[PDB]
Amino acid sequence: MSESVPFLKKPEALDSSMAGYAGFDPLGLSSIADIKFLQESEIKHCRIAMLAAAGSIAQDIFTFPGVSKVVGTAKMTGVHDVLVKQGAMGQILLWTSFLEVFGTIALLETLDGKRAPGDFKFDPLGFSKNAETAKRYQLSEIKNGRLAMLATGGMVHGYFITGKGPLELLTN
Amino acid sequence: RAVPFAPAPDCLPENIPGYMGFDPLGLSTLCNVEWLREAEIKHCRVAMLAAAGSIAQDLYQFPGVEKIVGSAKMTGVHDKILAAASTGDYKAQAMSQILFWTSFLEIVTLPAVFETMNGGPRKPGVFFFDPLGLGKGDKMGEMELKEIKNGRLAMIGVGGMVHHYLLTGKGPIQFLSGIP
Amino acid sequence: FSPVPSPEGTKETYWETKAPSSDVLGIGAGVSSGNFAAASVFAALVGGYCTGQVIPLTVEPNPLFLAGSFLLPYSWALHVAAWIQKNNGK
Ligand code: CLA
Ligand code: CLA
Ligand code: CLA
Ligand code: KC2
Ligand SMILES: CC1=C(C#C/C(C)=C/C=C/C(C)=C/C=C/C=C(C)/C=C/C=C(\C)C#CC2=C(C)C[C@@H](O)CC2(C)C)C(C)(C)C[C@H](O)C1
Ligand SMILES: CC1=C(C#C/C(C)=C/C=C/C(C)=C/C=C/C=C(C)/C=C/C=C(\C)C#CC2=C(C)C[C@@H](O)CC2(C)C)C(C)(C)C[C@H](O)C1
Ligand SMILES: CC1=C(C#C/C(C)=C/C=C/C(C)=C/C=C/C=C(C)/C=C/C=C(C)/C=C/C2=C(C)CCCC2(C)C)C(C)(C)C[C@H](O)C1
Ligand SMILES: CC1=C(C#C/C(C)=C/C=C/C(C)=C/C=C/C=C(C)/C=C/C=C(C)/C=C/C2=C(C)CCCC2(C)C)C(C)(C)C[C@H](O)C1
Repeated sequence: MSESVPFLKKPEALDSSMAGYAGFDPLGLSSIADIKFLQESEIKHCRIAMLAAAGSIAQDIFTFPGVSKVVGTAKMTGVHDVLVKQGAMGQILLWTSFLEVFGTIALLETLDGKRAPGDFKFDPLGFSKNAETAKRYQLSEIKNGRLAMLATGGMVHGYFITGKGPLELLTN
Repeated sequence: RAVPFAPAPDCLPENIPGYMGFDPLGLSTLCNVEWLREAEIKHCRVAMLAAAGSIAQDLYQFPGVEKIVGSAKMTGVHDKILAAASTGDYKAQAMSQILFWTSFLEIVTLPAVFETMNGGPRKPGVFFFDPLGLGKGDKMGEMELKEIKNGRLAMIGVGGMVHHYLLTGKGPIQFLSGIP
Repeated sequence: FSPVPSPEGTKETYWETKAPSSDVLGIGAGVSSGNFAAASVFAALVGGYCTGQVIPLTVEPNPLFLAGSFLLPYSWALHVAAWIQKNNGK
């Protein structure tokens, strides 16, 4: 049985060792696709979403000097349209795409099994040398990223309905 | 055996819960017993929600529904809510939310029925949803067959409540109160 | 006349049994027969609904209904996989 869902059987592909394991896969999507690929994708989705949710709140709180002229009133998805016309979105796309090309090489190494998924050995300031703290930090990353994925969807849909943006909608 | 005139089908196990041996037409032979049991339990739960909803709707209404719904209605309520959703009102999107969440639950409980049919450890009908623990805790009482008896009553009861208000304008509490 | 190459991961799929080995399902080799059968019906109903909603085609078709209409042929392959898995005991 599964720790998350008692009635259903435990997912065969998933194992306890992997971080953020709740034994949750009712539709058994893990069997269909390689688990290492799914782990790498989940981590990537989590980190992009985490940046997105923090950015969504930040744009409400403060805006960088001179941005206000270019973005008249649009927030969230609306700002992208104007900055797409201007050069901001394209320049971000270009540099992220350059990063992703190396990420493609990294993904190949993870799929072959040689490299652990989601690890780019990026620790500029040491936070995970304990080897006990590391696992706790990894679980924190998974849970915070999952919350941010749900949050990013939640906020953008509120913008679709009213155009308020995350903080303004809470005020009114 | 409820009816001695028509025997109980052998395929129906005596041990399984809720068995009165009332299968005069022997429909159990035609279909898988485990699937039939699951269909029964699921039907009882959906019917039980529908019949109480009929009674409660007359006695209490949530604030502000009175504008979006006729004062007394049953299936008319569903049609009224849908009419405003198709119209484009933001507020009357109740039907989509109920449909979406029930559908999502059905989608993620989908493997359970097939897994039991393959002899899986879970028995039919037990999703292990007892947070309070009081009703099904330890030995338990006759509540296991109580759900089945109340559910069967709910099924026919819903049929009665829905069929009335089709030929009449009266609602459940109103029709019980005055009978013409 | 010389060894004919095949991609890595090529396995033998010739069958003379009642149903082919589950390997012929590729990435879907581990999915249950119930899960293909429910996906088969789901894809058939959703695909038929989406197809029906755009039968008079306009210059503005809903792209979700176009994409959802591809579920109808995909459901055929799903019920074939459901028969294969049911006859392999999955
Ligand atoms: C998915 C993430 C995401 C996306 C698509 C956007 C997109 C956008 N933002 Mg938002 N933003 C984000 C995250 C994001 N932001 C984050 C994380 C913050 C800080 C909490 C902000 C704070 C912010 C402000 C204050 C403003 C924008 C603005 C804008 C727009 C113009 C581009 C710009 O100047 O951004 C500039 C954004 C930054 C400089 C913040 C980036 C900081 C993150 C943390 C990058 C970290 C990189 C990391 C250190 C390296 C990791 C390497 C590793 C992968 C190996 C554009 C629509 C502007 C706008 O139009 O507002 C209405 C604006 O004024 N952003
Ligand atoms: C099949 C069942 C069913 C259906 C389709 C409807 C449909 C509707 N009802 Mg009715 N209703 C139901 C059951 C049902 N109700 C039940 C069980 C009750 C409580 C006894 C009510 C009480 C009720 C009131 C008081 C009102 C409606 C109203 C409405 C309309 C707007 C939606 C709304 O506010 O509902 C609100 C419904 C609820 C809050 C009931 C939710 C009860 C939940 C399902 C119990 C869950 C218990 C358990 C913890 C869940 C287990 C989960 C497990 C499966 C995993 C809509 C036509 C409104 C209307 O316009 O009427 C004129 C209105 O004012 N309903
Ligand atoms: C008469 C109603 C009734 C009864 C006796 C039961 C009894 C049972 N159910 Mg079922 N069930 C029902 C309705 C009922 N259910 C409905 C409507 C739903 C859908 C929301 C479910 C969904 C459900 C699931 C998903 C599961 C069960 C399970 C169980 C069992 C263990 C938990 C327990 O002790 O529940 C005790 C429950 C009650 C005593 C119901 C109390 C309801 C109150 C007291 C009265 C009704 C209030 C209602 C809102 C309307 C009020 C009046 C209105 C007209 C104004 C038990 C056999 C679990 C099981 O078999 O595995 C452990 C399980 O997994 N049930
Ligand atoms: C086909 C589905 C169907 C079901 C499952 C069903 C179940 C129940 C239950 C079970 C919970 C009870 C307790 C009950 C009671 C009454 N039913 Mg019945 N009933 C159904 C159908 C009809 C029709 C078509 C009519 C009708 C009637 C009455 C009257 C008479 C009052 C009167 O004489 O006015 C009473 C007391 C007639 C009526 O509505 O008259 C306008 C009439 O037209 N019923 N009914
Ligand atoms: C230091 C450094 C590192 C780093 C790093 C970084 C940049 C780490 C950043 C991590 C971040 C950005 C985490 C942010 C998570 C956001 C969440 C969980 C959202 C919650 C919102 C909710 C629940 C909501 C909501 C809302 C709804 C939906 C609708 C609204 O109308 C209302 C409302 C607002 C209530 C790394 C690890 C790379 C390496 C090294 O160590 C150096
Ligand atoms: C499972 C469980 C949980 C739960 C739960 C829930 C939601 C439990 C709900 C149970 C319910 C809602 C039971 C309702 C049954 C309705 C019946 C029998 C009506 C029959 C109508 C008739 C006979 C009629 C009529 C007539 C009249 C009046 C009107 C006329 O116009 C028509 C007509 C003449 C035919 C909880 C949360 C406790 C946790 C727990 O751990 C597990
Ligand atoms: C379009 C467009 C753009 C854009 C954009 C963006 C940012 C689009 C992003 C859209 C996103 C992130 C949608 C996510 C939706 C999440 C869902 C539906 C999950 C719900 C949870 C469920 C169902 C169940 C949850 C669950 C519960 C309740 C109980 C069970 C357990 C659990 C699973 C936790 C731009 C930027 C180009 C601008 C342009 O001008 C327009
Ligand atoms: C909202 C929506 C709709 C809808 C709808 C709904 C909710 C429709 C529901 C329809 C139902 C439940 C019909 C069943 C009627 C007959 C019954 C229950 C007889 C039971 C007893 C029997 C067979 C005998 C029992 C027995 C007795 C006598 C005792 C002996 C033993 C035994 C032989 C077992 C519409 C249609 C209004 C349209 C609208 O646009 C959208």
